Amino acid sequence: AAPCFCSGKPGRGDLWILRGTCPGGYGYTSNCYKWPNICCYPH
Repeated sequence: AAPCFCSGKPGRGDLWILRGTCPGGYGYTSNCYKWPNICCYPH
């Protein structure tokens, strides 16, 4: 997914869209949000 970096975490984040939420069960738990979209961690 996107090499989008996040706040507090260098490296990358998966770029998700204006979902304000990530699929809880695909593997995420930790995520950063920047409306109107989101990039999801761990990564």
